[PDB]
Amino acid sequence: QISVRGLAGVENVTELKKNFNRHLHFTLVKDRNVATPRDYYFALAHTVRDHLVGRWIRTQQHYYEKDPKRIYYLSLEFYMGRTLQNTMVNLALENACDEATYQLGLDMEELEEIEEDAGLGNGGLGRLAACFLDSMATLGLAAYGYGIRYEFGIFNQKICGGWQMEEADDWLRYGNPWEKARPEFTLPVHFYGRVEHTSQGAKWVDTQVVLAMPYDTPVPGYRNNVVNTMRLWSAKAPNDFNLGYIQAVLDRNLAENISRVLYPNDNFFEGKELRLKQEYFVVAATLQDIIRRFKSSTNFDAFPDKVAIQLNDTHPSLAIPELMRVLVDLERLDWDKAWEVTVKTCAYTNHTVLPEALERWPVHLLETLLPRHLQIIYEINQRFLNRVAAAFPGDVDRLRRMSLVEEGAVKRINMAHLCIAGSHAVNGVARIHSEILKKTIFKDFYELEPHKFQNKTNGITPRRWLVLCNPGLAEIIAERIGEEYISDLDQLRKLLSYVDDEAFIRDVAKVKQENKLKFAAYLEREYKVHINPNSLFDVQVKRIHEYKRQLLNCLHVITLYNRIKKEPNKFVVPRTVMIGGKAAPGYHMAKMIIKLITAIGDVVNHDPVVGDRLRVIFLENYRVSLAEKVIPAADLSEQISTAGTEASGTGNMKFMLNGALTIGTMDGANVEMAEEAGEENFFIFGMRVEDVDRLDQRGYNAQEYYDRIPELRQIIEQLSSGFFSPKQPDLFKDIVNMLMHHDRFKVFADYEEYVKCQERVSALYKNPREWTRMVIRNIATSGKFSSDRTIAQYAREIWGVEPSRQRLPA
Amino acid sequence: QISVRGLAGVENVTELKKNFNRHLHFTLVKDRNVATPRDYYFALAHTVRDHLVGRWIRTQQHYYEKDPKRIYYLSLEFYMGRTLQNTMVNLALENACDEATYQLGLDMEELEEIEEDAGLGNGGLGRLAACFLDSMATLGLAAYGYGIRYEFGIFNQKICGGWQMEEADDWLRYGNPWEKARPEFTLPVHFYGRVEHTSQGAKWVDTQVVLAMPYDTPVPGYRNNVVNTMRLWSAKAPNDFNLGYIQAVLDRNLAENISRVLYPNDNFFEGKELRLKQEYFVVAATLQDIIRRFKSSTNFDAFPDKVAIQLNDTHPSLAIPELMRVLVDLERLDWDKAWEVTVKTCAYTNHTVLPEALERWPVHLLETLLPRHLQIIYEINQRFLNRVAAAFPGDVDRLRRMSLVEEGAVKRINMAHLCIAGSHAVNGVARIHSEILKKTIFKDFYELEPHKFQNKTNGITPRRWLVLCNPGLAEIIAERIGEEYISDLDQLRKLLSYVDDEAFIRDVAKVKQENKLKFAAYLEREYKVHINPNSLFDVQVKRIHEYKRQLLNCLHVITLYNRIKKEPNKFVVPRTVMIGGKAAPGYHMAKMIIKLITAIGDVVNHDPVVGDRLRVIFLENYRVSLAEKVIPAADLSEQISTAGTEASGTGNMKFMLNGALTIGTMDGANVEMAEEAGEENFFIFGMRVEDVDRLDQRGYNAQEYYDRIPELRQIIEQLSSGFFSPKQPDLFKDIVNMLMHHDRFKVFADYEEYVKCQERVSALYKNPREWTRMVIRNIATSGKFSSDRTIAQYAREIWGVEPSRQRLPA
Ligand SMILES: C#Cc1cn([C@@H]2O[C@H](CO)[C@@H](O)[C@H](O)[C@H]2O)c(=O)[nH]c1=O
Ligand SMILES: C#Cc1cn([C@@H]2O[C@H](CO)[C@@H](O)[C@H](O)[C@H]2O)c(=O)[nH]c1=O
Repeated sequence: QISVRGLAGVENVTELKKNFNRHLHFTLVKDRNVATPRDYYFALAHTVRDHLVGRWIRTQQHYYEKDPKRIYYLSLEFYMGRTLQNTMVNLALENACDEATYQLGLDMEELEEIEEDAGLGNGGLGRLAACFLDSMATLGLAAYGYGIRYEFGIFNQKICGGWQMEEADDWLRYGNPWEKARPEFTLPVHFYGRVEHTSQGAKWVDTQVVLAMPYDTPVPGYRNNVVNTMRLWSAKAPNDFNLGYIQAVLDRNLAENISRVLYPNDNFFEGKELRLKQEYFVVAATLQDIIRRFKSSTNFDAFPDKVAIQLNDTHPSLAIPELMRVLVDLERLDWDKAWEVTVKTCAYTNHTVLPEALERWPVHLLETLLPRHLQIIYEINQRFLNRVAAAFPGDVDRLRRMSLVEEGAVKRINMAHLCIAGSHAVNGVARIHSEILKKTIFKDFYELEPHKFQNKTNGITPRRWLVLCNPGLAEIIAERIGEEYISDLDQLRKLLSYVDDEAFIRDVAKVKQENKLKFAAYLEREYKVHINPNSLFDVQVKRIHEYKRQLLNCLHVITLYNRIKKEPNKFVVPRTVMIGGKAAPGYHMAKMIIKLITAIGDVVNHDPVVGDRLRVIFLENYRVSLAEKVIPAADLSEQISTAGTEASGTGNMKFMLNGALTIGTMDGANVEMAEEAGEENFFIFGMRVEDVDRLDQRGYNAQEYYDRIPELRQIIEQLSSGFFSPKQPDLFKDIVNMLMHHDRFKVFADYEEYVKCQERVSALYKNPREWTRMVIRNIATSGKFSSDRTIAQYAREIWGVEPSRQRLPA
Repeated sequence: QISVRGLAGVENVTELKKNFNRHLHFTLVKDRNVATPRDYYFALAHTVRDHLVGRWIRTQQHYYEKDPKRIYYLSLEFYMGRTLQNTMVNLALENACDEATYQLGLDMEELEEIEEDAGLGNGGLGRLAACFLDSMATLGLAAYGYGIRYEFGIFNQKICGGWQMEEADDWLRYGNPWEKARPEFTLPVHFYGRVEHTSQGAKWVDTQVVLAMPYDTPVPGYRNNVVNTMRLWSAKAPNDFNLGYIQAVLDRNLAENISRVLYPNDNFFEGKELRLKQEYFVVAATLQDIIRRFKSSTNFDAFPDKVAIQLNDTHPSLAIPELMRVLVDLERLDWDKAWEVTVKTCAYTNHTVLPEALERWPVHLLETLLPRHLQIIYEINQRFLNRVAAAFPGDVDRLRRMSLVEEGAVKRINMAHLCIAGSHAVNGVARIHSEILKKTIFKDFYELEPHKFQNKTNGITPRRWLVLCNPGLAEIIAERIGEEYISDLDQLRKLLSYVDDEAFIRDVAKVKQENKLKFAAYLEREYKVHINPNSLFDVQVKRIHEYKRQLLNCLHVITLYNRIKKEPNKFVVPRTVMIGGKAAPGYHMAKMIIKLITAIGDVVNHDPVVGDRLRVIFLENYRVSLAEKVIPAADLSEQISTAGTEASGTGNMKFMLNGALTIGTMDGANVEMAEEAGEENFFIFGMRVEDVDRLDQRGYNAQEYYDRIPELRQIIEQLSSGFFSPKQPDLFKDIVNMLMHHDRFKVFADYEEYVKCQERVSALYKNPREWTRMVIRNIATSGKFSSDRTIAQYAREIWGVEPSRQRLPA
């Protein structure tokens, strides 16, 4: 039907239909009289999976003949979402499958909705690892993602009486057609034990053993016939485990618990033993697999020429002392040579400067769990601090700031300091975030080794985040400029010549309106919720966290409502304010923010005086597949973190690519986006990083703002006196207290500029044609934010390998 | 190659090869350069499985159109062994697969050895359920076996320093190609809670819920295109389970533990809570599935016309009060009508008279776990005892003997009494065992309801237990009489006309010698063990239990050794004495017996004076696939339980069918076997049941035998003084003590007749031609012991349905 969806050849369509019927019979053991839509989903998934396999085997065979340098991306998170449509997109099968299933009397979109998300991540750091895998495959790199196959991913969020409830995300319940278990490549991982010193060096003994069993999932490049591997480890007890006979068998659960469940905190460190086991487990299994693959290519000098390991934040930072352990204890390399190899192999990406998000593990934990790694870490530390001492003689304070060991209450290991010492490259994830690292938290390290520090601004894949979720837009774009932009997103610049083209203006706006109607209807079907699709769709979707300032958005919504109640018969641009995202289970403030949002909707949505001029909707269970629906439907993207706190953001990029305009602070990647599109085509407001620093030197006093802004004082008194909670007038006193006395994120300080910037958005929205022309200028300069650009810079500037756009043979 | 293995058609062979290559590529995602023999096994299994599926769908469709009465066989055990060769046998695919794999350069026998046994049973009661499923399918009955999918089956037994060690049987580790998960038919099962009485009757509330998820395994009939279903339940937590968030997710293991592991006690009751949960779980899930299937055929009068439920011992006896619960509480039938339906639906098979093997559950357990079922059981009891009182007025002792509630220390429920009250038919499993039930433990019930009591002598399937494991013998038989005997085992009688036929005599003995060489070599390959294949293969294989009297066998072995040491230069018929079987983990006496056996082998096998005239081998890890190898190789079958204690035995039947002669007591089915072949063609010795009773009245005094039999006293002094345990002279004092002071099974009493009967066996073995003619007379009268005969009598005499040998269309 639409051209970017590929060819529906007579031969291909006939083949698909017969393979579909074959899997329904032989794989699912069903016939058409008894098959449910779920059976039909599976028959289609197995049919599409069959097309991957030849390419998968051929790709891994090619890497074996050519022996290129291999890239290993280690992450505790891979937030993959659904796989069926993505695989059709990259194989150019979408129109053929659509034709084939329509001929069998099925609606392929209905079947797509049955697939569970693979929710193996929390938010932007896990989704970044997913876009990156897609980009590495599209650029033909010999790349493997390594992680943990969690049996339960991020929880499903239900809202009850306006509060978040969590329920287990049992995503494997019906099976997962995309993974292949590889029980034959199972590997042991050791925990506890003790260290013995021999004349022959150290030996780690009396350990408990857990087995790591791999499951491989294919990752197709965009039409290049490349299929790389995502290898995820599952924990298994050994068979003589303990071996009541009955209790000994039931206790095998203790081992297997390692891979049971994703820790749901995001941008917040919890120093729990089970989380540390998961970190060491992924690292110990992955490095044996790497060294094995390297040996089947004695001489470890060539290791860094044949291997790169990229650490996704500090979560796999144990790779560094584990590599040393293997090289020194097992392979008997001397320390200095082992260290040289390690540093040249590893690189570290940082994704935060929030102090609560930094991993600092108690020494007593590492001592019991990983006694040999703590000894290695002490030694790394001693030699590193001898280099600091030589470079800055007498600077005893620098010695204590830079140490890997933090002195104090409980001694801890600063995992970020360890990564910087044992990596040849450290990067931040947006230009302002990388500059902040050099000037504040890693300033001492930068002074020591300036050449290690780099920037790699984040990106998103344009396959998932345009072609897949917004085919209407990808299509009016390809009509004018062809299809090559899908893997060369810079070509979108050519659209700047269409900014005054009347046909284009109208098509861009027609596509948005269609996305809006489709999403308005999804809301009613799947949630009985009623919206005006003519309203401006004002959307803030991301994890709930105080730094993201969903609370500033709430204050704006209450101001708009109060203004209406004051002058009811005045005209206002109608809005649908949608806010969604999950809160970590013990992050009390974040759960209270969810409750506030729904409590506002309760008042605002049933006030007859408002009518349909204002609606506040909490979008439940926000996750990758929900992103794919709401993002194409949005007009306005809320990116309103306090300057200096959103390291990059990526949701911001998705919205820009999909024809929403952005209201935001000069934070993270928002700075580079404004610079690409021009500041006149973005709605920037609020303190810059400099302004935040100046307010901190003086002292932030929220009372000052409350005293000087009568619209703000009114909202606070409404919150305090029970206006939004009539049956429990003091429900929101923790929120008021925090805003009044300990707001780390200065919500009041940005309030006036934010409300005034929102009036400018409403003014532009009144003029459809100039709103759309500014939209065009955003889409057209979104090219820099493709993850293919990001990954080509990692390849060239960190990994030392060349991307490639050439097809492997079909 | 051999004719009972079917046709190797050019078309069929070409098809198999291409389907094999297809599964290797698309299913296993491998190519020939990297595939291991395990990959090859799986590609062949998937290829054979594909031939089942059309027949499976067609069979279940046929039962839906025809609506026959359905038979439900409820067992906690299905001891299935391997499936690949069995499926080839019943589909007539064996020679074609053999040809196909040979053409691909593979040895199909080597691939067969890779498959794990499905070890979902302990011994004869679980294996009986497996032979029965095969027979129900071959006779075309609409039959479903229902059980539990244990994640760990019976443990793997290793021997270390002569002691049994147990290790977990992780049989699912590589996946199971034969099962299909059916997550869409998942059902809730309730535990704990409390009972509320309403005006509308009773209600069971505040329960914890566990989900039962079914996995279906196909069960092919012998060349009739029938494929029935074995449906096994797996335990799953619900998703809001509890729902630390992390602890709540990890605690889902508590629910799932129900289906984790098979209880490894056999013929011994352990009253553990987890075992009771497993019993109720299988029963509650199965009956909802039955009632569902019955409704999709309001009027429960026709329920017994459309449903039979067969209870395999008392393990699923909760079916009776669960059926009442459903009918009374949920369907609102009145009690009397519900009771009529129940009794007409259920039938109970007993498999023991050992008091330690009878289930008697503590009331306090049922009270907490299943409060409504205990109330139902009290009510059943009260009404049943009102009928006893009316029939035997004033007989207060009869009232207390017959009650379902046993008074005492802890009140218990006698589950056997409940089964008899709520079933229309009770059967024992061999004629002497059924007579014993009527005369001793169920005598009171028989007097009340004589018409309930029946016999159904056990049998074994001739597909697994002749065609599959002994193709050489099935082939020389089919040459003379054709192939029809495979599903009409009575036809073996025709072989009696070949008893003096010289060609036949020689072929029967050639087949045995070949089985013996093949097994001698298996011992060296897989176990470095060295045997004389010219020796008489004297084999005792079965679970270790005092009633089976592996100890009597040991005494005979020590007597033979002592006789050799006394007259070393005398001629003796050389023997290989093989004993194997598993001991339950806390059955201390049984583990000591294993240690004794290996300790005897240690002495006997390295005494140079013995040479290779005597060898004692402990066969490790005895299980269905090991049975299939040793049984065709045996000359002499040891069936030596104390008269009145082996309810039937089935291993005895396997050996008879495979050309071993039997030495045995007049116990269980041995009585009917001797009667079929003629007593002159069996080696019967020892007390009859009558002799055992007479000795019990007088009092058994083992000292008397020790005092009067100098060969027996010598063995005892050897045991006591440390002859078989030099480094720990008192290792065996518990065994001596038991034999001397508390032998429930009278091992000494049968000792003299046993040793003398063994001299007669050795005398016959000296004359190959008359040994073989007596072999022929055994094989030829083994027909009655086919499970098709057993199942045709259940069908006609209990279930009220007619067997059928007709093919469904291909
Ligand atoms: C440490 C750390 C973390 C960083 N990020 C996100 O990582 C994303 C990809 O770099 C950034 O765009 C975003 O600014 C940042 O908050 C997370 O989503 N979770 C974290 O725990
Ligand atoms: C109760 C009970 C049991 C009975 N049988 C066996 O059940 C077999 C099949 O009926 C009999 O042949 C054999 O004599 C008997 O011991 C078992 O193997 N285990 C038991 O727990």
